[PDB]
Amino acid sequence: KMELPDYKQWKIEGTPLETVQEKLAARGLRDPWGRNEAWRYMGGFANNVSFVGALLKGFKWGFAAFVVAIGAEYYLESQ
Amino acid sequence: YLTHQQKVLRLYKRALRHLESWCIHRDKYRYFACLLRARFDEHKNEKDMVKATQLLREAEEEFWHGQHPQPYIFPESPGGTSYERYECYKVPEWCLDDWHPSEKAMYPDYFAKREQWKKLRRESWEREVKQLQEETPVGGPRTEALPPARKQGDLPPLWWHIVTRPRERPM
Amino acid sequence: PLTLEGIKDRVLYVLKLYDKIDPEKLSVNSHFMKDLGLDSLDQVEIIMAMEDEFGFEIPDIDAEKLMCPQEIVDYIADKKDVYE
Amino acid sequence: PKYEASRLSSLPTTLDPAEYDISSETRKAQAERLAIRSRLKREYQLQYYDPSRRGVIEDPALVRWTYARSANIYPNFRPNTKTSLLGALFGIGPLVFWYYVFKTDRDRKEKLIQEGKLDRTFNISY
Amino acid sequence: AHIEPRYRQFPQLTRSQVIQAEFFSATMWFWILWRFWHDSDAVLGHFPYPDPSQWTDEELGIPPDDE
Amino acid sequence: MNMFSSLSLVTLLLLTMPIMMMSFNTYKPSNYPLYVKTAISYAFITSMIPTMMFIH
Amino acid sequence: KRLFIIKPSGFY
Amino acid sequence: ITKDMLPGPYPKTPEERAAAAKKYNMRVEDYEPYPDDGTGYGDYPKLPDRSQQERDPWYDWDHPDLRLNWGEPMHWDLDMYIRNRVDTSPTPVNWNLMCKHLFGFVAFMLFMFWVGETYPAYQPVGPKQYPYNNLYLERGGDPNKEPEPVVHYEI
Amino acid sequence: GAHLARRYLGDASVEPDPLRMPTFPPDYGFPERKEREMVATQQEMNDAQLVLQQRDYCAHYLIRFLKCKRDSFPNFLACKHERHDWDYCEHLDYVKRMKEFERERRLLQRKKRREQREAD
Amino acid sequence: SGYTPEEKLRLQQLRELRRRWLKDQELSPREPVLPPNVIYKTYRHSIFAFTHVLIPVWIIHYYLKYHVTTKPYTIVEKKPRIFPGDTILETGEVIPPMKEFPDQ
Amino acid sequence: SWDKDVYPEPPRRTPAPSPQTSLPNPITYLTKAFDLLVDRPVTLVREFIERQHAKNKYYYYHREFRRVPDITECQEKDVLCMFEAEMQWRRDYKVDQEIVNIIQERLKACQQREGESHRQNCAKELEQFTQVVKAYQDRYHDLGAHYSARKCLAKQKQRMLAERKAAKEA
Amino acid sequence: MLKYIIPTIMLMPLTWLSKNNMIWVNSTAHSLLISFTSLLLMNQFGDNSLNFSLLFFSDSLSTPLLILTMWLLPLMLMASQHHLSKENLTRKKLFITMLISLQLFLIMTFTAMELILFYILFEATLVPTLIIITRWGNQTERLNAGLYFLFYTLAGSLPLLVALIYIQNTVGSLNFLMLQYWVQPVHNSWSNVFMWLACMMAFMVKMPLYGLHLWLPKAHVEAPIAGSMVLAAVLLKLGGYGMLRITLILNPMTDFMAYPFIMLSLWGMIMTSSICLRQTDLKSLIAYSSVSHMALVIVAILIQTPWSYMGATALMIAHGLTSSMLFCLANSNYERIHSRTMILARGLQTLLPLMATWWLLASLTNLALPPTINLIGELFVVMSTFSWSNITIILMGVNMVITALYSLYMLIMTQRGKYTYHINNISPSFTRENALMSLHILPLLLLTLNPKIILGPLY
Ligand SMILES: CCCCCCCCCCCCO[C@@H]1O[C@H](CO)[C@@H](O[C@H]2O[C@H](CO)[C@@H](O)[C@H](O)[C@H]2O)[C@H](O)[C@H]1O
Ligand SMILES: CCCCCCCCCCCCO[C@@H]1O[C@H](CO)[C@@H](O[C@H]2O[C@H](CO)[C@@H](O)[C@H](O)[C@H]2O)[C@H](O)[C@H]1O
Ligand SMILES: CCCCCCCCCCCCO[C@@H]1O[C@H](CO)[C@@H](O[C@H]2O[C@H](CO)[C@@H](O)[C@H](O)[C@H]2O)[C@H](O)[C@H]1O
Ligand SMILES: CCCCCCCCCCCCO[C@@H]1O[C@H](CO)[C@@H](O[C@H]2O[C@H](CO)[C@@H](O)[C@H](O)[C@H]2O)[C@H](O)[C@H]1O
Ligand SMILES: CCCCCCCCCCCCO[C@@H]1O[C@H](CO)[C@@H](O[C@H]2O[C@H](CO)[C@@H](O)[C@H](O)[C@H]2O)[C@H](O)[C@H]1O
Ligand SMILES: *C(=O)CCCCCCCCCCCCC
Repeated sequence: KMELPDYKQWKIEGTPLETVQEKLAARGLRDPWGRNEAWRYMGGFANNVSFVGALLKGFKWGFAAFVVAIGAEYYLESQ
Repeated sequence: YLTHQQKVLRLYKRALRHLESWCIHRDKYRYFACLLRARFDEHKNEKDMVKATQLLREAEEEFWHGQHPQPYIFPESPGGTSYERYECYKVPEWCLDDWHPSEKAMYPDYFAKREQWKKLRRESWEREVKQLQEETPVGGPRTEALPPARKQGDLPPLWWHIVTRPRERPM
Repeated sequence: PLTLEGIKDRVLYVLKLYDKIDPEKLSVNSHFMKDLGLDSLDQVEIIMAMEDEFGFEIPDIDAEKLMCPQEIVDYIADKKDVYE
Repeated sequence: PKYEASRLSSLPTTLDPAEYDISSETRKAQAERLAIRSRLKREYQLQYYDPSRRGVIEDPALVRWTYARSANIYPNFRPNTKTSLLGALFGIGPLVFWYYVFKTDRDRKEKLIQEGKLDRTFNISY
Repeated sequence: AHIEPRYRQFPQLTRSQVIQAEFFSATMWFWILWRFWHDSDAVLGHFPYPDPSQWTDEELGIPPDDE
Repeated sequence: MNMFSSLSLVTLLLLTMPIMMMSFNTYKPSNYPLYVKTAISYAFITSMIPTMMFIH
Repeated sequence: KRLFIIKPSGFY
Repeated sequence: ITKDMLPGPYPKTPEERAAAAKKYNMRVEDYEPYPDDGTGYGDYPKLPDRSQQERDPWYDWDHPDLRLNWGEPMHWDLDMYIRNRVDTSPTPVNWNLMCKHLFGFVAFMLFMFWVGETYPAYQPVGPKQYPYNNLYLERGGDPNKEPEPVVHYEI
Repeated sequence: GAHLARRYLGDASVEPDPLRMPTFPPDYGFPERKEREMVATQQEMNDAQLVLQQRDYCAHYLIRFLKCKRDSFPNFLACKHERHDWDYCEHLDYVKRMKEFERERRLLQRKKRREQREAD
Repeated sequence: SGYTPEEKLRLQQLRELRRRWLKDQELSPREPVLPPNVIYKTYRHSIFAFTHVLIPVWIIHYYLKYHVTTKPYTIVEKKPRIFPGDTILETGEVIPPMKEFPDQ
Repeated sequence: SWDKDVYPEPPRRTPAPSPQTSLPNPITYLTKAFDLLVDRPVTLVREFIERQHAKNKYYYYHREFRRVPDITECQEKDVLCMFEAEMQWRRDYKVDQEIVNIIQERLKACQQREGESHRQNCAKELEQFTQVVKAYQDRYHDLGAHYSARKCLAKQKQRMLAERKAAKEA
Repeated sequence: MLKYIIPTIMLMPLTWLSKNNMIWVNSTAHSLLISFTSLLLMNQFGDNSLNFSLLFFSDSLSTPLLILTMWLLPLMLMASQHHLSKENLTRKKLFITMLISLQLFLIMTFTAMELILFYILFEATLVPTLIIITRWGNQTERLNAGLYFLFYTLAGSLPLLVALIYIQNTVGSLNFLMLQYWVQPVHNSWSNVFMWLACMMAFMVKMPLYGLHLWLPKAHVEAPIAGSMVLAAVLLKLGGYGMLRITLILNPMTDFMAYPFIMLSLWGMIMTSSICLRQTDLKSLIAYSSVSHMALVIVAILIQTPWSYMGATALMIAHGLTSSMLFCLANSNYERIHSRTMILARGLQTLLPLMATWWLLASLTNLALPPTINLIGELFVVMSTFSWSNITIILMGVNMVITALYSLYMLIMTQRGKYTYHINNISPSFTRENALMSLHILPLLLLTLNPKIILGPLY
């Protein structure tokens, strides 16, 4: 009915879970549930914007339309 | 009424949940969940029970000091935001006996099957009572545990209100 | 909309992502203590992982009795009115 | 910093010194407490699950509670120093307090009206 | 349904929701920029605030100490 | 005046109509929520007319 | 599938 | 219910205490009546003054909403301790400390509002000036009288 | 703020009292001081139904703005020039109130400085 | 900590019954046995406007015109603002303009 | 419909449309639509109803009460005279309540009509309200729930006694 | 009044000569017809009351009380016929005869011209009421409730008889129209203080005044449903009607004699409102709610202002429908679970949806939601007591808060939460019960459209 993605693909390498495993390794400890969290750091969840990037969503096209809108205004006031 | 082991394991689970409430981020929680497991592991083999009780006693005082004043609660757990939310939709099964005949006529097949469940309940009651009588000590039951059906063709005593209870999402 | 097999698949999925369990020696009937060599602190963590997986709490009185994957599946199927 | 219990904030069980002094006498007491609860639970369940029962399972505990909260009070009342002082202070005291508050207020208002110093310019509804 | 749930993966998205969200985010930024181009006084100050310490004693009618 | 006052009262009266229909006169529970939602949207339009006259 | 909804009688 | 199964007077003798405990379905060691002042408690048990919120929510209570079992003795103030009313649950902060901080915060704010009232902020301007003798007629002044002129000069 | 520190922390005897100013005669140091002119008549502001707080020495600009707003409906983006004129008149009115505060402040300072002459 | 054999058996037996009960809540195909584009979007909106705007506004206007406004002070309007330079419809009066402003 | 002297209204001064925009006024077209869709059909229905009323003209009357001797002319305990004087006083009391209500309605109408200039422009109405409330208070205030002509007369005589005393000593 | 007295009397032969199975149909149908004709009493004049004869008169105070009285008889018959089903025929007809006789005494009581005639019918109401409580109540405590009810009433009423006979000797008449004109002021003396007390205490006990109210929670908890309805709806208002009339001849002594009773009432209403928050018996809670509401009426009557007398009249009528409706609501639960304990049956909204709606509407009128006539009456008393003394707003406002809390506590406890698991005999609401609730609430809310008819003579 539902197909679960293959479980072997969930690896902690390349994620901040790897950093934690190294901090715990220094002390002699190990994190046995790391792979159970890996999915949160992979795939479409891998890169998320910073807070400034969130506020600036749509700024590129808003700014583009602004320049055209004011460029047209200067053109009209020129005539 | 809880053994020493039960108390220690309940403290471990409770402390991990409050720890997760403080950490929030999964990687951070994994780091401190391992450090916390190490502390419980450092005294796992303590044998002098007087010493172990003192450790548990002190650990509960440390937990009280460091608990989250607003820990995460699963939504449907007691005190959660969805706790008891659907109780207003849970209607007991006996209400169906009072339906008007024209209401029952809308579900002929459901009510035929319901009539078989009531027949099963009626035919089984006297054996259920008898089994409880002959399995209960003279003074009375000393725990709330109930037995299973012994003979084939018997039903576990006092089953109706467990089996026919409302669904968790009744609508 | 859970099913009996969907619950089993996810219960075993979580256990296969636990480093203390050999994913090949894991069956629905494995006893966490007699068959897998875990202890009672490991058992608490397994139960906590199941609560996170399915998003609901298993009280300590009930949790302490679930000692194999199949019992976890049976417990979850019972609380969620899953009959298929 | 130790927990300080109050009337409206009980002492947590995990911090109770007696929750760890579970002796053979206390374990015996707990078993007896569970025995009563199980005995009552069985009595209730035999009626609750009875397929031929339609009605209300009367609870003597509930009957005793509502009876204790009304009918049983006067028979066990004794007029002594305690009940007389509370009766006098709480029953008579407020009536005297409010009599003087209103009597004083009304005497003042009446005196002002009788001297034309209370402003009733537009007061024609009473 | 038209959007099927996924297990441990980023959800399925539609074009309509992505484009509509972007258009309204861009409209917010166009509007702020357009409004600030014409109405910066509403943010920075409509009128100059004078320096009272630089008014002469003549215009304030302050007589000299010997009067 | 007559349009301003009439429309301001029709806004309020429009909002009560779905309540009165719950007296089963002309009642179609098929989509009561859509009926109520539509009544609000129409009331919003009728309330803008006297608002415009006040602004003017 | 569709499940019967236990309600009190609404006829009366 | 027979009269022997209803609350009675305060128990005087140990046999009465053992009988009262039985009637209330309690251990004679757990049974303790209210003090025998003239307040009318009789032999009704004195139970712990705890809210029903404090009871285990995972136990299979006969009355889950009340967290009561059938036949167990009800607290005298049960109706005050239902989960909709008085909660006695333990708090993360001590009750006494909680009162000090709430009262202290309120007292500080009230003090500072008196201070800010005695030393108001304002701008360095003179009064607003109005024409026509400070709008004497518009403010309702009597037309038949004459206000002292209010004159405003340029600056 | 600056003025508030001087009065509340510094010497309050040489700072204006906002609730009692002016305290010097309007012609003190001001030979032949003209009167403020009022362009709008009382009857004009009565028919315009100006809010009483709006019936000040800038009311003629407010009346002109209000008329434009009505006449330009539904174009609610017109009358910006008229709005600015009323706003500007109010700005000058405010600056005049700022000068009154500064005039009083300097006179109070002069008085104290003079009352040191009469005892030094 | 684990189910006793007797607890395991009872849970297994109750589990069978509960699942049979839940399966019995499913409706059969015939249940319930009930006793006996753009243009169509204009119609509903057209009939709705007629029965919920036009008819109510006919009733209100009739009520206001011929009952409410035939009684004193039932509908009282703030009198219109009159600005300098206006013309009165009732009389033809012309309000004079304001004085000449100083330049600013 | 109603007497304008009893319920006065100042003459209405509406400005003429003086647009300074090229955009059409949405209200003007809406005004025209309202007169066509709402006013005209409503007027036709009323005109039909007025036709039926014109066929069946009949009259009702405002009851007139002759004056009878008031309580001051009644002998003590003479219930037959006191009864007619008391009934007349009760009727006059109800009338005076409505006189105050008319004056209050005038005052409230003026306040709304005059807008922001109401404080200056409703002085005459506020004066008349002030005077009538004073007269009504003198007649009827403080009589109690069991009021009567006898108690009202007692109140007046007390007031006349005070006014005589003040006048004499002055 | 003969057009009402005689048809009321005819209900007795009607009930006794009916076929065995038609006693409820016939008595209910014709008592409803009598109620219909009662609307003819609305012919009231601005100045004069409606003075039929030397015995009977009706004014704006007695008219709404009459219409409430004649409306309640059919409602009482509907409410009673279920719990009386197993009673033998002759004893049913006797029960209906007591209800008819109570209506006969009541309509004559509210229209009697002469105060001594009023006294006799005022006192005759005790007999059928006492019989109804002690013969047809269910519990042992009904015998004690009858005695408390009887002797509390007679303790105050016998002094009233002496005072009234003394007044007739001194004045020469007890005719109320005569007293309006021959009344003389009451001077300060110890003789007049006790004359004042004898004239008022009988009515205070019936209201009941706080401190003399202990009989009332007994009488309700023990009375059958019809006894509770007329006790709450009408019989309490005998006291209010009595004071509204007799205070005419007690001025100006009421200026200061009222103080002890205003204090008892102002404080009493808060005490009895607080008591409702901890009541375990649903019928006892509703009974204590009546004490709190009638405390306002006592205050309103005692301060004697046009606004307070109008509020007192509206309050008496509004409380009559609300309180009687609440008893009927509580009784409908009692007929299923056979217990008055409030906490026994919970979550009933899940099981009886439409009945829960009647519970909500009765609660909202009890807490005086505007613009119900419950609120109109209470507000008018609040307005007039504020003029009496501004500080009363503190007590009146606090009582409004407490009234909401117990009104909704009763609603939440019984209707909401989870249903009791073992109570499995909650059968669907009968048509009879639903019709009974609507015949309370519908006229109550319809009166909001025309409040003047229940505002009394001072309107
Ligand atoms: C008077 C003018 C009023 C304002 C008018 C403003 C008009 C602006 C229209 C913007 C339409 C943009 O449309 C949307 O843009 C974003 C830009 O990141 C694209 O998004 C693109 O970058 C993001 C990451 O940064 C990812 O989703 C992906 O790499 C790509 O899709 C969308 O695929 C496209 O659908
Ligand atoms: C922008 C916000 C503007 C408003 C800011 C308001 C801040 C004012 C805070 C006032 C409250 C201070 O209240 C004060 O807290 C401290 C900290 O525990 C208490 O301190 C005391 O209790 C603690 C803990 O029991 C112990 O260390 C010791 O007994 C003592 O230090 C004081 O007994 C209490 O009086
Ligand atoms: C000279 C003065 C004498 C005055 C006498 C005036 C009344 C005379 C009445 C005579 C008839 C009495 O009628 C006798 O009693 C009752 C009432 O009708 C009848 O039987 C009754 O049964 C039930 C009540 O139990 C009812 O349906 C109904 O009241 C009637 O049918 C008897 O079958 C009849 O025999
Ligand atoms: C709320 C509804 C109540 C329903 C009550 C049902 C019972 C109805 C009883 C009807 C009684 C009618 O009683 C009779 O009516 C007729 C009208 O034809 C009146 O007839 C008279 O009325 C007036 C009297 O001033 C005159 O116009 C004229 O003398 C004559 O028309 C009689 O004076 C009256 O005796
Ligand atoms: C719930 C309980 C309610 C209790 C209410 C108690 C009210 C008490 C009212 C006190 C006023 C009684 O009435 C008052 O009695 C005194 C006597 O003492 C009378 O006094 C009379 O005889 C004395 C002689 O001693 C003369 O001096 C005096 O001139 C004369 O008036 C007054 O005429 C009267 O004003
Ligand atoms: C100068 O133009 C005035 C601007 C107002 C500044 C506000 C200063 C806030 C200081 C805190 C208040 C403390 C109470 C005395």
